[PDB]
Order: sequence, then C-alpha cells, then structure tokens
Amino acid sequence: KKIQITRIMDERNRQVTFTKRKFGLMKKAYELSVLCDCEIALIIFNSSNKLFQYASMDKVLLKYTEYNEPHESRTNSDIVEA
Amino acid sequence: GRKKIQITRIMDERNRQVTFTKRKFGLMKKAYELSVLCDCEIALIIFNSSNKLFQYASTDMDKVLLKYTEYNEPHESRTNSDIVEALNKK
Amino acid sequence: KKIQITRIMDERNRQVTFTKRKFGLMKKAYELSVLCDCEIALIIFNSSNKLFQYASMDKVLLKYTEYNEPHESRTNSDIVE
Amino acid sequence: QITRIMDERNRQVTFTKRKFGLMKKAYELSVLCDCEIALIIFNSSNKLFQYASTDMDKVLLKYTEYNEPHESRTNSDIVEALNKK
Amino acid sequence: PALREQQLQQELLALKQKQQIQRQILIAEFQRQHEQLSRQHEAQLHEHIKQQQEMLAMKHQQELLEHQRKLERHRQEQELEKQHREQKLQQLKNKEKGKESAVASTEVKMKLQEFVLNKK
Amino acid sequence: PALREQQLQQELLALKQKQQIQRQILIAEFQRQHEQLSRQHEAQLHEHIKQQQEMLAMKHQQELLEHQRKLERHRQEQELEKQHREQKLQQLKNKEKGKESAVASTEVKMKLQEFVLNKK
DNA sequence: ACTATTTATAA
DNA sequence: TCTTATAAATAGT
DNA sequence: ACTATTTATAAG
DNA sequence: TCTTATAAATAGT
Repeated sequence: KKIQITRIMDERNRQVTFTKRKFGLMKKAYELSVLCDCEIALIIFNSSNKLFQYASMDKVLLKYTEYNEPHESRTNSDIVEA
Repeated sequence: GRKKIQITRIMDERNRQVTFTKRKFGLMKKAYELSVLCDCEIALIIFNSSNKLFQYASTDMDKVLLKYTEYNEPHESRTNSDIVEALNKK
Repeated sequence: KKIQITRIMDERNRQVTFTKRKFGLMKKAYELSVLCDCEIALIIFNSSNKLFQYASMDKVLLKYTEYNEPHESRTNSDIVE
Repeated sequence: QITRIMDERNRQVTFTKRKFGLMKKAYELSVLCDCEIALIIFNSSNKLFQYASTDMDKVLLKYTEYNEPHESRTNSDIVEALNKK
Repeated sequence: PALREQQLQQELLALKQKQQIQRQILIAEFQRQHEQLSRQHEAQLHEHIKQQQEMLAMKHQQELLEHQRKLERHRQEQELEKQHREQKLQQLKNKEKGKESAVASTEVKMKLQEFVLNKK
Repeated sequence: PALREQQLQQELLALKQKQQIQRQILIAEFQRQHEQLSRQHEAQLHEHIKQQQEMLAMKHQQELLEHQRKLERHRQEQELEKQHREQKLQQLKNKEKGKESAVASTEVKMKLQEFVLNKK
C-alpha cells in the first residue's frame, strides 16, 4: 500500500526496506552517473552506525574539498518545503 | 520512460540537461524516503559533466562528513562497475 | 847755767839752742864720719815742721834700703834706759 | 886732729864712744826743743847702727813726703864752714 | 774681617744651585722613561687584545651561521615534508589507470576533516 | 668551545709578568742613579766645606799668635820699664865722680817708702 | 856775741 | 877690760 | 524471496 | 517552457 513518510516502528520491516531502497538508490545514482556522464558520491550511516558508501570515492571527495563557490545543497526540511 | 533508452551517454546537451535535473531531484527524493523511513543519515555529492557541485545532506552535511572522516572499519562500498557486476546475474 | 831735760817753753831760747846744738850735732857726726871712716845720715824735723838733714844722702839712704839684718836700733826711751 | 885712725882698736873704741855721745846730743836736742831726729850710721865694716827720736819709720816716711827747699849739709860743707876761724 | 770668605761663601750657594737642578734633571728623565715605558706597555697590551678579540669574533660568527644553517636544515626538511604528504594526494587523485581507484578512503579523510573545519 | 684561548690566555699572564719586572728594572735603576748622585753631591759638599774650614782655622790661629805677640810686646815693655827706673838708681847710688852727690833726695824717696811699707 | 861752767874724750 | 888729766862743747852777761 | 499497485520517466 | 503513454520502483500476500 501507499505508506506515509514516517519511521518504521518495526525492526525487520525497517531492516529489509533499508536494504531494498538502498540498492534502488544506488541504481538510480548508477543511471544518472552513466546517462549524463556525472560523478556521484553517496555516504549512508544506518541506525546501527555502520557505514555504507557508494562512488561513481577519493576523486569525488577530493574535488569537493577544492570547490568554494555557492551551490545547491538540500536538506530533509527543504524536501518538505518543496 | 515511454520507451526505454539504453544506458549510454546522451550526446545531446538539452536532453542530457533536463534528464540530469529530473533524475537528480528524484534521486534526492528516494534518499529523503530512506533517510526518514529507516532513520539513517545520508550524504550525497554530485558533480555534473560541467564540473559544478550539487549536494544533499539528510540532517547536517558537515556533521555527517566529519563522522565519515572518523570511521575506520570494514564496510560496504560500491561502484558503478560493481552495480554492473551485480545486476546482470540472471 | 844748767838746764833740765825738758821742753823749752820760751820761743827764742828754744830757737837759738836748736840752732847751736844742731850745728854741734853735725860736728860730732863730722868727727865720727872722718875719724872712723864711717858713713852717717841725719834727718831732723824741727817744731816748725821744716827739714834739716845731714849726709856724710842718696848713697846712705839707698844703703839703708838694702840691709835686712838684725842691728842695733835706739830710741828716746832707750836713751833714758 | 880729724884724720882716719889707721889703727883698728883705737878706731873701734873711739867709734863706740863718739857714737854714744852723738846719740846723747841728739837726745838732748830732741827733747829740749821738741824736734824729731833720725840718725843712720854705717861703720867701716858695713854694719848698721841707727837712732830715732820718736819713731824711725814715721820720721823716714815723713822725709819721703817733703819736697821743699831746705838746709842740707855735708862733711865738705862743715870744713868750708869751720875753716872760717 | 773676611780674607777670601766673601768669594768662597758666595761660591757655595752657586754650587748647590747646580747640584739641585742636576737632581731635577735626573728626576725628570726618570718621569719620562717611566711614561715612555707605559706607552710601550700599553701598545703591546693593545696588540695582544686585538689578537684575542679577532679570534673570538670569528669563532662566534661561524657559530652564528651554524645556528642559521640549522634553521634552514629544519625549515627545508619541514617544507619538503609538508609537500611530500601533498604529493601523496596525486597518486590517489587523478588515475591509477582505473584499476580499483574509486572505492574508499584512508588518507583523504584528513584532508576532508581539515577542509570542513575551515568553514568559518 | 675552546679553540686557542687556552693557549693565548696562558700567554697573556706570561706577558705582563715580563712587563711588571721591566717596571721594577726601571725603578731599581732609578733608585741606584739617585743614590749614586747623592753620594756624588755628598763628596763635593764635603770637599768645599773642607776648603772653607781650613781657611778659617788658619786665619784664626795666626790672629791668635798676633794676640800672643801683643802680650809679649806688653810684658817686654813693662819689664824693660820696671828695670828702666832701676837703672836710674845706679846713676845716683855709686858714683857721680863725687861732684856734689851727697846732698838731698828726689827719687830715692820712692824706694825708701816702698822699703818701709814692706815692714810686715 | 865774750867769759865762765859743763860736758866729753883719750891717758 | 877700765878710772882720772885735759880738751871739747856750751849759756848766760 | 514474489504479484498488484504506486511512482517516476521520457518524447508528443 | 511543459503534459500524458509506458517503464521503473516498491509492499504486502
């Protein structure tokens, strides 16, 4: 069904939904990275404090350390206001 | 969409531009869903083909990146070539 | 006349008797001086304090100054004695 | 005569007698007329015999202190006086 | 009542005048030979002190440039090391000829931490 | 930090030892030339004083024997006078060739008075 | 100053 | 050292 | 590890 | 400078 944007109170449902939407999120980043020839980095820390990262890593992060211009950065509250 | 186009570089500029914008915002929405539904902190960095920065943070960009600088454990890291080596398994 | 041995109180008798007995005394001294070859000096001061002397003077007096021996000396009291 | 007696003893005794008598006539003149008389006699043998009326030293000392003209006689003056007889 | 006294006596004081200035001649030659010796000693002492000083000055200057070279040996070592760690960012940045370059991080975390804390 | 100081500084004190005894050499030759001059002046002063004294002593002794000869000239004068008056006693005493000798007295009174007053 | 007394000296 | 003849010396008439 | 709904995605 | 055919992704059966 169409679920609401709220914390999954269950543990197992939140676990497998985390895995499936994580892999799908990497896939959408894979499609954007190849179709438009863009470099993408994605860092994810779960509720269990384990690292899950994706790179289209050292090159993208090092680029970000060498760019001090105004640019679009979004947040969860900005997604709600969008 | 209407018909599936292949996973190939869009040689056109405008199609690659508008497709970049739509798939970028949708990518941030799928990250918004996962960030809230499962209570996870997510950092996303995107450099286009024109080398312009577009980023997204779940809670705080500097706090998440600074956490990432202070984590030296084995973990899952993936690449585009790893997605290719993973999806074509059937 | 005979006269005693006393001062003649008269002036003229004492005067002329002085003269004569003086000259007689010089005569006795003259006779002794020549007869016996002796040298004699006589010195007489009168009552009038005038000198009357006789020499048989400088030679006899100078001899008397050069004689310091015991000798016979007589005085008026010795003549009485 | 008044001549030197060549004999010794006659000249001796005559000397003594005429000496004593000479002192007697001087004694008479000294006392009778109050005059001071000094008599000095040296014999032929050079022996002193003297007589003084009052004091020998005082009369002689008087005689040394009198320098006036006065009568002084000598044997030659007696001869030049008695040979006027 | 002088036989030759008025000449010999007037000659004595003329003699001890020469004696006394003969003494002044001696005492004045003595003062100048004392001062001529002191000027002689002073130049010898100054020459030897000039010797001792020109030895100390060159010893202390070469020790000064020893300290200077030690500062260059230190700053040159640190400058070459602070760019030696930045050469390690090039072997990770551009290419490893695409072997397995884009995976994870190990030393860029230090550069990322330093770039984030410079947000002021 | 000792290069050559430990030899040149050990040479400094050896230098001023020579200087200090050179100073004593000077002051000692000064003492001996001062004393040698004082002995030289002392002999010159003694020689001239020997000269002045040997003139005074012989002037005073020849003046002394002048006084001595003046006493002889006086005693000889008085002895010749005290016998000159006694020569006058002989021209009255012995002989005038019996001219008019035995008369009175003029100077035998003095001899008689002196003979009488000696009665003691 | 002459004529008596009185001393004074050699037998 | 001696005792009596004669000068020797002197005082009033 | 799957069928029946949502959700995007691409050319008019 | 965007509005609707079909994939594209996802939650219970």
